[PDB]
Amino acid sequence: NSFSGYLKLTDNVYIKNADIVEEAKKVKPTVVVNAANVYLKHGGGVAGALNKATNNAMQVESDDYIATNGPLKVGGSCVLSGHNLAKHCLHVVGPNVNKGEDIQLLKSAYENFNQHEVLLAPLLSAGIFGADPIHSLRVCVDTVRTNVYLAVFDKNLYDKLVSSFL
Repeated sequence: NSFSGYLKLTDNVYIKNADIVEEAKKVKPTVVVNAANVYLKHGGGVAGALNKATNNAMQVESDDYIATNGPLKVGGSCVLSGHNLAKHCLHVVGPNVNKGEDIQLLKSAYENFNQHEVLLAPLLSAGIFGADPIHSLRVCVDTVRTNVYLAVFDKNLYDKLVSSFL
């Protein structure tokens, strides 16, 4: 495929220091993963960046989804359009540690990835969701069996994830 410049961590997990928006625009993957919240309000972090790249179409679609179906559950997901970034967007809700949500639900969140053969994704529950990114990467590797291409924006965090990997 057209994923380029990734470091192989395991048989099926790959990582790159890259902006996931820029990577999606270049590769046009079948699935890009959004780091969503249960209301699909794409205000900040990865979600805010992906939605802005779609010129707010992701938010309009999401609002219709919530009006029809109600909120997601922490650990859950839904598949919506990828707009100009991808065929599909898999919106996955990891726990937000700043809200007291149970970190054990991060494993449930990553299990959603197993329904898709290839994904471009961020580290779930990192950044503004408050979890330790080294832990998130460990759960990813121990849970996901399909092909995942992880994009980590912060170069200092990228170097720490690679250098500390077991």
